[PDB]
Amino acid sequence: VMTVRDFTQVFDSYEESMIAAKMETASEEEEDDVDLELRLARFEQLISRRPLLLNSVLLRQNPHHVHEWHKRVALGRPREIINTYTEAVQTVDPFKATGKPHTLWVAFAKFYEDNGQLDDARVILKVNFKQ
Amino acid sequence: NAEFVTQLACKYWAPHIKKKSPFDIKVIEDIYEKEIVKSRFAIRKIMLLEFSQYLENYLWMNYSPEVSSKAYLMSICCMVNEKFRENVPAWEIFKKKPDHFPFFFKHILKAALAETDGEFSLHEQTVLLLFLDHCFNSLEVDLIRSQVQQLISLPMWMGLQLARLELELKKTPKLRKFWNLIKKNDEKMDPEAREQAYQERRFLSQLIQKFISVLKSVPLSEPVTMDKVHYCERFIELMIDLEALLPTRRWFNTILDDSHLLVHCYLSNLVRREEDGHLFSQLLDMLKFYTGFEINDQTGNALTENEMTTIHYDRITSLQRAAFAHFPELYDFALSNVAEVDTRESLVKFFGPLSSNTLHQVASYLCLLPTLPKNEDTTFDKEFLLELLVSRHERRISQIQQLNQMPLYPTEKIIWDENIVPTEYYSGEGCLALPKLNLQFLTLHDYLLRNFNLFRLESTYEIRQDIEDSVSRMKPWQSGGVVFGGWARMAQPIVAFTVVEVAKPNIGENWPTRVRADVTINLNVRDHIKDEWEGLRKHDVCFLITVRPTKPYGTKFDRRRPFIEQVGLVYVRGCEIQGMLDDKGRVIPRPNLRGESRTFRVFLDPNQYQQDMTNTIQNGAEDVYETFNIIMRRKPKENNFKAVLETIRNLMNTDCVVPDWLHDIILGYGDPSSAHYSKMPNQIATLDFNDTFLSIEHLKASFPGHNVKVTVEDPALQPFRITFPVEAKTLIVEPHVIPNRGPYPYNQPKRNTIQFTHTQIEAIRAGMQPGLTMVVGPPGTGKTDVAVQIISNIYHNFPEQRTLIVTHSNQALNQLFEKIMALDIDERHLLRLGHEELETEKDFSRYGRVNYVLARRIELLEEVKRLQKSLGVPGDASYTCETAGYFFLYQVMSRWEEYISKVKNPDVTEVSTFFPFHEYFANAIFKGRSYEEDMEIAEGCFRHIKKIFTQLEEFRASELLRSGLDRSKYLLVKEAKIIAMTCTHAALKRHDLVKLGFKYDNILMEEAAQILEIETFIPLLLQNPQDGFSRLKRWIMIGDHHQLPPVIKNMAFQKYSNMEQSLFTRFVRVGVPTVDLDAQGRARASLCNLYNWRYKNLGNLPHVQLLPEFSTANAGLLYDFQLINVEDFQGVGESEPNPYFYQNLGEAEYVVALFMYMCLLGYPADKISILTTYNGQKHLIRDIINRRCGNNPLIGRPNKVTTVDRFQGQQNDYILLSLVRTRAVGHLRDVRRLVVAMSRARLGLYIFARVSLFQNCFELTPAFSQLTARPLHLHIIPTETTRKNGERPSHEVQIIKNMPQMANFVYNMYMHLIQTTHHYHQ
RNA sequence: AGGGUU
Repeated sequence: VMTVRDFTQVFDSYEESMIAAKMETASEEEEDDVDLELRLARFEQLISRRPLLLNSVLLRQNPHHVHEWHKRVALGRPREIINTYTEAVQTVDPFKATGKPHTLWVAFAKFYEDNGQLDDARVILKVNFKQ
Repeated sequence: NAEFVTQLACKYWAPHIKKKSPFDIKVIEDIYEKEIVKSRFAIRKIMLLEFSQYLENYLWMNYSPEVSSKAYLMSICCMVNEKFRENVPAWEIFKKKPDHFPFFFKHILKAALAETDGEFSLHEQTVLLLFLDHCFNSLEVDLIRSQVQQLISLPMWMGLQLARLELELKKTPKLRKFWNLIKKNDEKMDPEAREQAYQERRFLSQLIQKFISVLKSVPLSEPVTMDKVHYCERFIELMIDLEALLPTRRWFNTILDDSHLLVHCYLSNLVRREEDGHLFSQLLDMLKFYTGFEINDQTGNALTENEMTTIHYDRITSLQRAAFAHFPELYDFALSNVAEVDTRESLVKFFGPLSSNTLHQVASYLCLLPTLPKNEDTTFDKEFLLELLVSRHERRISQIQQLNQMPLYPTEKIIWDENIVPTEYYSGEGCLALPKLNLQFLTLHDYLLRNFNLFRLESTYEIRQDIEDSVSRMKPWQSGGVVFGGWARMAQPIVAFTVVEVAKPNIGENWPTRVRADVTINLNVRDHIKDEWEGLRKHDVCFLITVRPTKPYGTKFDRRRPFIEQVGLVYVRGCEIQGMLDDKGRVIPRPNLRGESRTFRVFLDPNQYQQDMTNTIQNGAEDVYETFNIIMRRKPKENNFKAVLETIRNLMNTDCVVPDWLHDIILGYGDPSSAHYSKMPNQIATLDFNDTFLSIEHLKASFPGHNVKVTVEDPALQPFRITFPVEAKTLIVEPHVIPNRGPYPYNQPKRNTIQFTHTQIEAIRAGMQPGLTMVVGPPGTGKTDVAVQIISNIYHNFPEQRTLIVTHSNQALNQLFEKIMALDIDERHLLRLGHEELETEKDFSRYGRVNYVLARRIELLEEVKRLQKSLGVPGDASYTCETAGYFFLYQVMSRWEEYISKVKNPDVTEVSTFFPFHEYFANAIFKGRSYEEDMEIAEGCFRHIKKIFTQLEEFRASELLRSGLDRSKYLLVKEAKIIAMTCTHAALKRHDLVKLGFKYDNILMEEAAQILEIETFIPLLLQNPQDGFSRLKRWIMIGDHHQLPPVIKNMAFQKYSNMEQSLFTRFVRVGVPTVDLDAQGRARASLCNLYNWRYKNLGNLPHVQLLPEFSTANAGLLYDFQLINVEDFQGVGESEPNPYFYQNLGEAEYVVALFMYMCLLGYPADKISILTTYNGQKHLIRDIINRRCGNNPLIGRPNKVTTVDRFQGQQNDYILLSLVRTRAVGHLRDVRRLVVAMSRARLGLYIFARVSLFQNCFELTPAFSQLTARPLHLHIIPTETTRKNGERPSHEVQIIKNMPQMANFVYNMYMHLIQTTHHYHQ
């Protein structure tokens, strides 16, 4: 049982082996689920791997895991679009994603950049709710 | 007017009428208007005309431009269409006289485009649609292809909108030069040829416009004529076929897109009609699949995921470019993220608020519509314009994601839908929403999906039938509860049902990874039924059924009436048994459970579960899984559908790595000969043919066109190696000596005894080489001997290349292993897989092989002990495989190496003096003649000893693996070199085999033309790829496409989809070169004539030509075969006591009487088998056998009384055949059924039929023209053997002119034998 | 219709 974990460290030392390792982690995943987050920090074989990372993010209520999952998805334009969609669907917080898109949307020449910037500004803009 | 059409036939064109009236155009005009049109194109009328050979004998051979008319054109198309409906060759007469076909074809085109409701009615133009569909589906016919080319080539693009054409030429700049070249060559044309060319180039695009206007004429709710519906249906069928074939798709796909047909269709009133447009909708979904199919139109390659994404990204990008530059009201919308903008939802949000004019303008900038002139309003609907832009740009899910969301079980919404699950009553007049099998497929996904869906539909239909049979028997009645008035063997009331697990989805999926449930039944039944229900095992599929009965208690059920209303059918769901629970709550030395309650844990389809849950949560639908009150089981052998579908899905999911030299041929395009051994780059120059040739004379005779040169001149020195060139007709033959295997002469190898013909040799030669080898083996041409010789040659030439053998039946496997046993193949290298009565002398199952190894290990370890003692080594302990290995290296190899050091590094005497193993071989050495001889004798002794230790090293695994299952795994993965199974087993076990790491290099198949397409493909992938490539080195297929095809339970799937077509047959049709075995050895030459006309040069082997047993006549019968005319008996010919249960009392009684006659003559009753083409007649002949023979001592029983279809691969000395039919020819018109029927007899064939009916059938003529060359009245010789086939008999020949005369004769003959003899069995 | 050591 321990041997599989030992093998995983060997896989960690190192594509198919990555599949065996990711399967070894997804076999269920506590701190290990966060570690998959490390896999998102490193590499994702396919949207499916990214989807699994997203599932882990969904599983943990706290915000950072979800942010990491979104990042994994991006790593270009399609990934950025997916991140934007997630932000639109996500009502959790505007700060982590705010800065992300800012630097992410600095590789665009025209229209969408000015228009995109305007859209970002629009998104940014009892008691507190009334204000 | 059946007497009218028939009298006309007799006068003007019928076969077997010496002199006919000359051609008269008015006959064609009269028949079309008064018989075909007036009867509303009645199928029976059209059948009669077609069967009477109207097309071949009247229509086409008298067709010319000067006589061509509407009636003439339509009549030809009706006949061709009917031939397709009946699955008989449709194009032969056109191929015979091709001269006027181009004129005819062009005018079919004109007629198809004729103004709606004009000269041609909509039905008539539907007939033309179907005819043209057949044409496009028949481009393999040169005559048809040469006409269709101009309709579907690049020049057809002049039908494109001018802006779209330019867009495409800019997209693929290399296209423009070819476009220019076309325009140039067009200049060289005279004005009429140019006009004809332009009309042909525009045909399909103009046909689309005609369809669109027909479609628009369909009202939303007001009554609609069925002719409009059916026209639209057949049109989409045509679109699908054009789109699903690359040569027709290549340029037409762009044309279809430019027309926006698909958007028109999805917004149409017709699809909105829930009943009328249902079939149209399902056909539409198929078309949508292909218009968006993942293939590059120009390269023909499948599109990657990246390429798909790029295509979608580029579309959005160009839409945003146009948005930014020219749209102000929607300018803010352009600035949107491409992903956010792309979903259907986002696109509707952005373009939905815009005006019709603006959307038209947007579309125009994308070259989708012509420019909207300034200040003009668009003529298009806003919903059209919106759906045009939205559907074009929205996100699409891939074909794989689409497949992975399909439930593997049919629901109540599928099982009774006869558009996709037709009954056996399907006439072929309407079309179905089904895939078609012909020659080509777009990609592997297309190929696999067509087979997936076709397999899926038939299984669902079978399941529905089973449910109807078992649920009806239960008699569900109202009590608002249900009470069951009857009981069923295969279905039980559910006592309890509970979903017990809904597992979380895997990453990238929206369905639970696993859904399980507990279902309880109360086995208050007969112990036989209790046992069967307890006989359920893991992976068994059951169906969960919900009835809410409609009838009060006691209400009679009528099976003729709609089943669903009869029992109140509400839901059907599938499930798969995990296991029965025991009284400790464990999923099942099986226990004896107490009481009558039983609970099974089952798997539910997770996709179906999610859909049902989604439906419940979103739409308030009731929870289906709280309603089940019936569970139905099935026969295990008929219930593998779910496993097969899963395997196919897995294959689609994997990279499907087949050999690169196979991929194109499998898909049916490219050079059909490119996998022949002569074209393989890795063709082997020198091969050891071992024991293939019996002598150098046999070898020389085996290669007629070659010059044989032997490496040794001495005729006494002439196994053989043969080297093939790369003058070039020269073969270099090297005789060589089999290495001595020890001092026991009985350990010399078994040898082949079959003197293979030069053709059989070509097959064996091909099978030994890399690549695709296809062998066509007519009845009795030695398919099995060819097979085992190939297997043997591969075994010896390439040790540790593993061979996979796949057949259709266990009988073929029995035959292969029987012949394998007579050859030099070690039985430790043999393995047979299966889910069976042992029929071979040895047991090659996992069980038999584990047992052999265990018993052989014991004997060999005892030899090691004897060797130890003969060497004077002390030690009382027995050896294991482990210590035997140590012993070999330490005691045996050492002694041998020392010995070789002395005598091979030199007298005859020292070979024997220093030989280290004299005492061990005392029970068996040297001759003292020459060094070379005795040295090799010594070498052979060492090989003998080494073989003992080689085996023990292989057998060590049985010491490391205790269980029989692990031991069998070792044999399967490692030890066996020859592994055999049925295609059925291969399909079921593929998953387990891949998981085990099963590996193999070569595949040989038998009965290949009896195996379904997809079940032929699956055995190619029972292993993982190796370094990115398939390990497969050889593919040998042996079969006969001129005999019967795979069995399709519901023949509607054959009629519409050609689902019976094997891969073997498709490959022959595609043009893959075949080796055609040409000499049969099991039947008389005279009998062989009845079917050898069907094959290429099929003659007879010498022993058939020369042995007395084939020239000895059949006692009491003048002829060795006869066709016997049987008229009516008591006013009846064919009869039908139950629907489709065809019988013929006159024929049956005659057949039985003949069987009795033969028995009373002293025939071995077992050497006679009785065959017929219908099950109804089979039971009737059996009925008469029991009621006329009964307890008769003088009369035995025939070996079998069965149908021709159930007698495939079987034979007897004498066959009595009843053809039954008197009204219509029926399924014997299939020449393959004919050939099988003509070849079941070794020595005697006697056929009883209404001769006139079958004589009139054109396809059956080559057989029946031979059969009617002899009398149609049975010639008997009742006082009779050693009489020869040709010699005039030395007895009286009496002629029986009918059945009653025969039944009289046999009665009198028997009553004379009862008085004069008395036999005694008790 | 399937087998193993402080």
